[PDB]
Amino acid sequence: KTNGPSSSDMEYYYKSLYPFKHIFNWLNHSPKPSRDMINREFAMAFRSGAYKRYNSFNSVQDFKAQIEKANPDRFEIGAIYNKPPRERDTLLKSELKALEKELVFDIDMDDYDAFRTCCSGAQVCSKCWKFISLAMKITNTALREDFGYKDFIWVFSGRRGAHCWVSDKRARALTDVQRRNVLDYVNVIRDRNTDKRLALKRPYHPHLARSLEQLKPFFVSIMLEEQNPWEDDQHAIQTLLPALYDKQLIDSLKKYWLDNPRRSSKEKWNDIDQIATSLFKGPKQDSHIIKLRECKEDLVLMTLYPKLDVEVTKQTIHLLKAPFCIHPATGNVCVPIDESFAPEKAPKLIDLQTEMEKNNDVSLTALQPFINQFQAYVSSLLKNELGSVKREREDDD
Amino acid sequence: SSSEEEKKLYARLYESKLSFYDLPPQGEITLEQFEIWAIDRLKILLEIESCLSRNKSIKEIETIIKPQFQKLLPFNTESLEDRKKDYYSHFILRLCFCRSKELREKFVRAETFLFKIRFNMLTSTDQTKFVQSLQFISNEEKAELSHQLYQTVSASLQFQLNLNEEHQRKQYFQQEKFIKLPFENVIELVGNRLVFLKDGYAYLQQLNLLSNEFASKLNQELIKTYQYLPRLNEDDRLLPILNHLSSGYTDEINAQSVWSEEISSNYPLCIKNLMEGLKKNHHLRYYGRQQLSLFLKGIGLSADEALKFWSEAFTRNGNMTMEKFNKEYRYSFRHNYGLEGNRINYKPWDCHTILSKPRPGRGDYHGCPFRDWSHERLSAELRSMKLTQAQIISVLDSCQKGEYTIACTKVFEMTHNHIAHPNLYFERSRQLQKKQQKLEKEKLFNNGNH
Ligand code: SF4
Repeated sequence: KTNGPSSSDMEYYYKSLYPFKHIFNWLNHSPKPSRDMINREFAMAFRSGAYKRYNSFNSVQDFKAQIEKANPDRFEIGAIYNKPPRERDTLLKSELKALEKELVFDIDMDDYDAFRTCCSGAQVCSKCWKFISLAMKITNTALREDFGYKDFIWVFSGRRGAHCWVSDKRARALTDVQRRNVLDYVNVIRDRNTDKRLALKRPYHPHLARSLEQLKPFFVSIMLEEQNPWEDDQHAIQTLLPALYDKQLIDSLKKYWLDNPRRSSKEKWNDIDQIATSLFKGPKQDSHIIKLRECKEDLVLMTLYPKLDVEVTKQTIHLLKAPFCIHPATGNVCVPIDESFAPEKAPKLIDLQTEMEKNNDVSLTALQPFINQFQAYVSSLLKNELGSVKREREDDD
Repeated sequence: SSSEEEKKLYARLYESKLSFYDLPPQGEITLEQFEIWAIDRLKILLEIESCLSRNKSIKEIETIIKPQFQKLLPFNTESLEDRKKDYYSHFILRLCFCRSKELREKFVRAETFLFKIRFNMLTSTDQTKFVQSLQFISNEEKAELSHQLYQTVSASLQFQLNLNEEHQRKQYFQQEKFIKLPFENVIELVGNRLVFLKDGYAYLQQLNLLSNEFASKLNQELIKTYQYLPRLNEDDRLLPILNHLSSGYTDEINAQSVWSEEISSNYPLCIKNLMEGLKKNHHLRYYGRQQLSLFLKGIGLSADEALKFWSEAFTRNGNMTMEKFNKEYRYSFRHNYGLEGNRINYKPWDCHTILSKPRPGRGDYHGCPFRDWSHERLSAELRSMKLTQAQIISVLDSCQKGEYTIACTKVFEMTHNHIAHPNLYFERSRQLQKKQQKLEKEKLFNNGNH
């Protein structure tokens, strides 16, 4: 049992390691402090289980000092309010109105455990991280080409997930209805039950078809060989067969696999087509072939398409864990994610302490690349914010 | 304005057969024109509302309304008078319904549905001319995105325009134009994946967005008209018509047969209540006596049979002598029939005039039960009429919204298979009864030849 970081470890991380300035500049959207930070809600989770909401900081130093004094296990970022949330007790409950928050998406491994074999329970490795990687790829595809968003970044959840922070002025100002609309556009797999055929609407929406084409080359390499979940006959019956449309085909495949146990996922995938060809004959064979292809595509999407957490995105007032936070159980830093990121690459707080013992400087530790990446992202966001202000001024004239 | 200049402006406005009603009509119309056009458009909207409350399909509502269009508000005509009728009726109803929020909501909903129907009845060329009259994409941009746009819109085409063949769908798509707008304005269509999205822009289902913009603009203009109404309050001439229009949204028959079950099955619940009160108390107060007498006259009861009816009902308990009945009541009953005074043939009270009544107190039986009875008591008699619990719940939901006439129509329909008049209810029930009797007689005749 690897114990999580101690309270003294959290104090050390907060006093010497947290990139407080970069987070402040990211959330402030301006080099100078503004109401985007003074009126931002922050919620702090303590080791005792206490949860204190509606905290706010006026400056860079105030943020660092309050976080150091509180020493929470983690803290979460809220929306911009019309009034400082820290002054809530002097205000009526109806006076604090949320006005802006970054669009947020949460993806976890929990919805993919039915299709992975390289890890069990709450474990994670590079093999299963391909699910999250494809999820970010598809989500970024949608956000970039369909919504026109530019300033978004992915951050490791700490154990096996990732959070998306869309900081576009258009995305930040979305109402709850608009956020629900974007989520429903992205959340194709509404029913996560693997024991039932999706029966997705046909013809595919261009986003759905594009995602299917993007995911098709990876379906073999991941599912049929690396994970190989349908080698087990019981797992095959539980997850692969229910995605088929024809009862006769399902029964025939079940009997064939009972007579020939432990056929691998690729072999079962080919058996589906072979038995379907043997069964469906005559002038109606083309419809059966088309329906089988549709079911196979639906299973590809069920197995590889992003499975978002739908609550966190719906409302402007929802709180989400801030980046660079320490995961209490693993000690991993919630670092930003690039194309080469894997869960084993996230620095651990104890390792950062060991590095700081040799070199008492954050710039010489393993946390530094992620800090640099975040700083570049913040700089680009600020440049785009200035451009948007100029465009608004031009439009008003 | 010269008549010629007025016609020129109106033609510039109607370049399309459909309008957003952006600019106020200019010109003078007579009071008869004012009230008649207002009442005709109001009837069209009320029929729309009645169809909607019954969950009728769009095609059924269109089919019902087309003859009403040809009769009351002719559309797709080149006559300037019909277009003037539509425009002035719309703006008169704007004046009528701007007073209250609920009236505004009902008006904008009905008017948006009317807009939808009218747009659906237009030709595709006329629809294109109207939408051209919200930036359209160039043909090059359509060609670049043609595959994605066709994939998005193929299902909408198949299910809305019944273009089952792929060739017809492609041929229509080649002629279809698309509008590029931010997805925030069409988030509703984005949710159902009916519109193509690229770089934050939604490519358009156009009827839905057009209806949404029309409803928003109509809401705003109603608000402005409500702000400007008190300046119009100085016109003594229009106020009564506006008030009436706003509130408008809310020997077989003789003295003995009117009590019989054959005739008693046909009355509406108000009339049954008044007759039950008369039977129990052998007396009805002024408003109840007036309502009952005018109904009875409207259903065919002559004056002499009315006098016999009233005398027999009143003298049954012995508390009233015939001398007192002749001294106090005979004159009023004859007057109701136009036999006394100025000989004015009083018309029977519709639902609206009954509701304009002053609320029944203790001992009163007049008014409308659906407005004046408690929910438990109404449930009691509706159970007595062999209505199911779901039907009773629907009727009570209609009563709670203030749609008492809607609930009257509902109880009519459940007990027999839009009514705004007791005599209309009686007449429809009588016609259905005679039709059923004729069908039964025909069945008996057919079963006797085998
Ligand atoms: S809705 Fe009209 S006809 Fe029906 S019971 Fe009420 S007042 Fe009588």
